[PDB]
Amino acid sequence: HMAMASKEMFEDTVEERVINEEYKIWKKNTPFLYDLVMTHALQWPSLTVQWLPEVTKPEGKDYALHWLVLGTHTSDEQNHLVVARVHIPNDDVTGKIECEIKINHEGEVNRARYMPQNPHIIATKTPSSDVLVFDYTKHPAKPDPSGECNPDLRLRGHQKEGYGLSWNSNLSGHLLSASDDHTVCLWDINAGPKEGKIVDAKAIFTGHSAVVEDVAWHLLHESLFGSVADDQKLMIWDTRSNTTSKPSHLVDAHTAEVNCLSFNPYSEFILATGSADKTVALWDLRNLKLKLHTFESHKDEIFQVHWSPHNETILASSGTDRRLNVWDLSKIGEEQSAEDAEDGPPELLFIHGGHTAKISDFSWNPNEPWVICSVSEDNIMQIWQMAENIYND
Amino acid sequence: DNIQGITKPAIRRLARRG
Ligand SMILES: [As]
Repeated sequence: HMAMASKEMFEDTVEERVINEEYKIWKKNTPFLYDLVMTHALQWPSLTVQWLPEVTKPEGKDYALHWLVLGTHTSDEQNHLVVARVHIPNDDVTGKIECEIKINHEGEVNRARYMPQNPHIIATKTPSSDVLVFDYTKHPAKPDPSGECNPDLRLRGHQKEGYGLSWNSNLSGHLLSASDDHTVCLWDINAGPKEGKIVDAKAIFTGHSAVVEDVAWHLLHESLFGSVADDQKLMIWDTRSNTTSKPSHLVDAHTAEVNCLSFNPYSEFILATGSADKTVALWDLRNLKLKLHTFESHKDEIFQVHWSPHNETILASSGTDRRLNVWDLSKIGEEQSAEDAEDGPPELLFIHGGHTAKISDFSWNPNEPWVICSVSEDNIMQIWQMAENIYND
Repeated sequence: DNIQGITKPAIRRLARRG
C-alpha cells in the first residue's frame, strides 16, 4: 500500500558481495588469461547474441568491423531487434560498439537468428505466440519512436512463447521453432500465399509431453533435426517421415530437464546436450543408447551449448552459475595429478568468469578463431578471446 | 627450458579455476 515496487533490489545483497569480490580477482587476472577482453553495458539486457557472418578490415584502420545480432529485454518499455557494429582491434577505451540498425519489436526478443542463405533475414521469438521474420533492408535506418512493430512475416502455429529457433543451412527458408506449448513448428517462408505477412506451420511435432526448450537442424543432412524438452528427453526427427508425434529416435538424456542442444559442424554424427542436472552430454547418431561422455564442472543449470566453428574438438557451454566453460574433447580420459584433478576433469580447457549474472546466450565468432561474445542478465555483453598460450602449445 | 614453458602450467591452471 505504501511500500514501492522495487525491481532493484530485488537482489541478494549477500550473494552480490561474493560475486563482486570474485570479479575483482578475475579482472586483475585478465592479462594472463585473455588476448582480448572487451565489455559493454547495454541499456537493457539481451537474451540473445549471434555474430553476422560478414567481416571486413577497412583500409587505413587498425581494427576490423564485425556485426552482432542482439535483442532487448524490457517488460515496461519499447523493445528492439538490434544489429550492432563493433571494431575489434587488430592483434598487431579499446574497441567500439555502434548501432547498424534498430528495429521496433513487440515484447522482448527471446531469441534472434539469421538465415544462413540471406543474413539480412532474421527470425525472432516473441513473448507472444507468433515467431516473427524481419528483412532489415526493408526497415528504416532509425526506428519510429511510436514503437509500431511491422514484421515482414508472422508465422503461426504455436499457442505459447518459446526460445528454440533454427534455420536450415541446407534448405533455404525452412525454420524450426520450439515452445512452451509442448510442440515444435516448421515453416517454409518461401511458399505460402502471395499476400501478405502471414504463413502457417507446415508441420507441428508433438512428440514431447512437456515444455520443449530447444530445436536444431542437422548441419549436413537436410531432413534431420533434434529437439529437447523438460520431459528429460532428446528426440531426433525426420521431415520426410509422415508422422509428427513419434521421432526416429528417443533418448532419456538427463536426470533433469534438457535446455539446449548443438550439432558438431565437422562430425556428421556427434551432438552435445545441456541440462538442468549441471552436465553436458556427448551423443553419437550411430548409437543413441550410449551416452558417450559427461562434462562436469558447472555449478548450476546449463542453458546454452555451442561448438567451435574452427576447431572440431572444442565445445563451450554457459548457464546460471554465471560461468562459460570451454571443453577440449581431445583431452578426455587423459591422466592428471591430484592438484589438477581438484580443479576439474582433463577436458576442461577454460572457465570464463567475466560475467556477474546468469549468461543468457553466447556466440562463437565465425571469422576470428577463439573470439566469443557472451551476454548476461545484468545488461553486460563481453567480446573476449582466450590467451593463445592456453590452447596452442 | 624456456620461461613460457614455466608459466604454461601455471596459466593453464589459472584458466581452469577461472
Ligand atoms: As547497439
